[PDB]
Amino acid sequence: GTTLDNDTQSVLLYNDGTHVRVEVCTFHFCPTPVFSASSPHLYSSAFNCTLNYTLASVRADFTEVDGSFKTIREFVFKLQDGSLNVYYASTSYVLAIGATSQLPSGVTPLVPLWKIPIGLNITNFKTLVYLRSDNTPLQAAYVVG
Amino acid sequence: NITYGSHHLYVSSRTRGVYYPDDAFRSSTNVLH
Amino acid sequence: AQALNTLVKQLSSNFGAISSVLNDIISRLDKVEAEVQIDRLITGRLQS
Amino acid sequence: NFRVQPQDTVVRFPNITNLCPFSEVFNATTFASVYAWNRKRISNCVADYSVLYNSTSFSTFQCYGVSSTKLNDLCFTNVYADSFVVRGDEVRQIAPGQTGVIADYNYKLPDDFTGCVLAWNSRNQDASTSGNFNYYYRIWRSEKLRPFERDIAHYDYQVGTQFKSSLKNYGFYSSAGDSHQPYRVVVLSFELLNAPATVCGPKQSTELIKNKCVNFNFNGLTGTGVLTDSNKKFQSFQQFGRDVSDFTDSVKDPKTLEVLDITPCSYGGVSVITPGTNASTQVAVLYQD
Amino acid sequence: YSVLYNSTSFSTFQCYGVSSTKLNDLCFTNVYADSFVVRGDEVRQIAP
Ligand SMILES: *[C@@H]1O[C@H](CO)[C@@H](O[C@@H]2O[C@H](CO)[C@@H](O[C@@H]3O[C@H](CO[C@H]4O[C@H](CO)[C@@H](O)[C@H](O[C@H]5O[C@H](CO)[C@@H](O)[C@H](O)[C@@H]5O)[C@@H]4O)[C@@H](O)[C@H](O)[C@@H]3O)[C@H](O)[C@H]2NC(C)=O)[C@H](O)[C@H]1NC(C)=O
Ligand SMILES: C=CC1=C(C)/C(=C/c2[nH]c(/C=C3N=C(/C=C4\NC(=O)C(C)=C4C=C)C(C)=C\3CCC(=O)O)c(CCC(=O)O)c2C)NC1=O
Ligand SMILES: *[C@@H]1O[C@H](CO)[C@@H](O[C@@H]2O[C@H](CO)[C@@H](O)[C@H](O)[C@H]2NC(C)=O)[C@H](O)[C@H]1NC(C)=O
Ligand SMILES: *[C@@H]1O[C@H](CO)[C@@H](O[C@@H]2O[C@H](CO)[C@@H](O)[C@H](O)[C@H]2NC(C)=O)[C@H](O)[C@H]1NC(C)=O
Ligand SMILES: *[C@@H]1O[C@H](CO)[C@@H](O[C@@H]2O[C@H](CO)[C@@H](O)[C@H](O)[C@H]2NC(C)=O)[C@H](O)[C@H]1NC(C)=O
Ligand SMILES: CCCCC/C=C/C/C=C/CCCCCCCC(=O)O
Ligand SMILES: *[C@@H]1O[C@H](CO)[C@@H](O)[C@H](O)[C@H]1NC(C)=O
Ligand SMILES: *[C@@H]1O[C@H](CO)[C@@H](O)[C@H](O)[C@H]1NC(C)=O
Ligand SMILES: *[C@@H]1O[C@H](CO)[C@@H](O)[C@H](O)[C@H]1NC(C)=O
Repeated sequence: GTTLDNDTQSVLLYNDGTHVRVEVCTFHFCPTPVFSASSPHLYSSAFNCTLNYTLASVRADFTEVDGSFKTIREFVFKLQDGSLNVYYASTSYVLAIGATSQLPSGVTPLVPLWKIPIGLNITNFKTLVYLRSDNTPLQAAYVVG
Repeated sequence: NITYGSHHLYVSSRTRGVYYPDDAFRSSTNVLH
Repeated sequence: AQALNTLVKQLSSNFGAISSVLNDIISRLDKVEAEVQIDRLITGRLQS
Repeated sequence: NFRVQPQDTVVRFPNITNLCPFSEVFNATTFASVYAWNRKRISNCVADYSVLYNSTSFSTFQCYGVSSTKLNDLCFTNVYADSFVVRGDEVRQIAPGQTGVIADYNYKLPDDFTGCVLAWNSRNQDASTSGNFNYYYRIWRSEKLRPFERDIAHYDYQVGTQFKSSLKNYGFYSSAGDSHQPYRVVVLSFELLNAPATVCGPKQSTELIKNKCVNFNFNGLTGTGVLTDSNKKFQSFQQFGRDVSDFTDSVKDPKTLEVLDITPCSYGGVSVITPGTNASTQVAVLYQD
Repeated sequence: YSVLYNSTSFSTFQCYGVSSTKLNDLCFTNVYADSFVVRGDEVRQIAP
């Protein structure tokens, strides 16, 4: 979105656990939008909502996995004529917990996944994560370029 | 709600973010885009 | 020297476009009808 | 060079059993306001459009990036239908490279727009004797809209020293003049011959003929060549393949999802050997290759 | 010309030698305004 509050429309693209849903609605967002216990704690309300459908049916659980980092999931988001184009590729990347933080070497091409007709001005974005039942963040990392 | 503090670094992108620029199949070629 | 100076002087040719200056075409027209004039200039300058 | 003429015709379209919702997008009970224009996703349907000849007629049918007469033989990728109500004199603003209140602040088309713009007079459906005030348009935005961008937020703006709403009400009266009468506008946007498609014209696709010079038609892309089985693996977002020149040398068949190589029919150097005219009429032909 | 958005609507607006979207970023030399009244079917005759 642009201001990420209830005077403008915002795009809500996320995985609820069984599906990938995109919602372009006017969200009264929480001060920190975050999943708590595989339950949405993202917005208080959403009224003027122009787009609401599921993009894909993938089974992503909310279970903590012990050990080191296993995979890297890379995304490219770009706006082209009012549509949000998503490019995606996932690669096996074994990175230790206390190791030096760096991106993998080589080239992994990202395939075009979706073209979402949001029809919005996008100047800012925020990341949605999930915590444990006691609202404690998990072991993860994300990169923005 | 959450007051756990933040942590940010500045790593380099070592040839990451390459995507297919079009939907055309190509093989055994070098293409400018 | 004459070949290089003739190459310099031939940039003033319109080549059938509304102007020989790219800046004039870009300033007057949007990117649907500036494109044809720019393409005419590109073809002419590549020919030169 | 030795030419081989095509003998058969191969048409391969994806198998679609449904007509496109022409009555849903052209005969809808309500149309959106132009500032809050509705976009409808169109997929897995046959774009016949000759079923509209019986009932409806259009004042504007400008098409961009494609000829109107070629629409029946094509397949369309990423089809959207944008519907709104605009005034009669603002219909011409629904075009690429236009300025005006609608094009700046309500609905902007791309400069490289591919698609068709449809419009028809919507009096006695959106106009009343006492006046219809259910349609709104933006009057000010502080920034011109980007193509296919929508702004439905409610905010005020400063006119002199007071603050007025940026949304202005359409006054649609019966017998108000054709320039001030309501018009329903449908904008169809798509891309052609570059990606897998699910919306196609009525073409009655035929069987696959291989190892012969045929006139093919794959998802609207016509041509002449020889179809052969290919050991190419398309990556499920690709429909056509290109060689080092921009030439379609392979295609994914839309019914059986296998890749077929496309090979030109004409090949091989040919030269003729003759003595002089008025010495002989016999010739010898050297078929290289 | 955006002050006319509140009150005035034009059934015909065609620009020659310049894109209409480029009018806000340009300066104009020797500007004249010719005004008259014709019939409805004679508006098409006001063109080169
Ligand atoms: C698209 O995304 C962007 C980002 O959110 C949104 O548009 C931009 O929003 C930003 C804020 O983040 C604006 O930035 C500020 O805007 C002001 C511009 O000042 C104009 O408006 C004032 C009040 O409306 C007015 O006083 C002022 O007048 C001045 O200029 C006049 C001539 O223009 C002159 O007559 C006057 O004397 C006076 O000098 C201006 O008209 C201002 O506070 C700051 O300077 C700053 O720029 C941007 O303006 C917005 N972008 C653009 C290109 O204008 C936008 O909402 C998003 N869209 C959606 C749907 O969310
Ligand atoms: C939110 C966006 C999102 C995207 C872009 C996405 C794409 C995506 N995720 C997949 C698998 C998957 N990807 C994930 C999980 C994720 N991968 C992610 O990109 C993210 C953010 C998660 C976690 C929420 C898992 C667990 C699977 C399923 C693997 C399987 O079923 O074998 C696949 C492969 C599907 C297949 O091979 O049939 C795609 C295309 N999944 C998503 O959830
Ligand atoms: C988008 O659509 C989904 C699916 O219809 C909505 O989720 C439903 O919300 C209602 C009301 O809270 C629940 O009773 C249903 O159980 C939900 N269904 C599913 C499948 O989760 C969702 O609320 C919509 N989003 C909006 C309006 O912002
Ligand atoms: C568009 O919808 C209207 C309203 O349903 C249709 O008008 C009806 O047409 C039928 C068939 O001619 C008549 O029997 C009804 O009396 C009409 N009115 C109503 C209120 O139902 C109209 O025909 C539709 N047009 C198309 C092309 O489907
Ligand atoms: C809306 O229309 C009004 C007139 O109906 C315009 O407001 C006037 O604008 C002039 C400058 O052109 C100012 O000097 C006046 O003070 C304004 N009038 C009042 C009563 O304040 C206005 O420009 C239009 N607004 C738009 C097009 O955004
Ligand atoms: C008093 C006229 C002064 C002319 C100055 C030089 C001309 C440059 C501006 C030309 C635009 C004139 C108004 C066009 C309004 C279009 C709005 C619409 O599409 O409805
Ligand atoms: C919109 O957000 C403001 C600021 O947080 C809040 O006071 C108001 O109640 C919200 N309104 C709605 C309808 O959500
Ligand atoms: C936006 O929401 C407001 C408040 O609910 C409503 O009055 C208005 O009509 C809505 N606008 C739309 C749906 O375009
Ligand atoms: C229809 O197309 C599908 C595409 O998956 C294909 O599997 C199927 O065989 C086709 N139907 C017929 C009758 O050929």
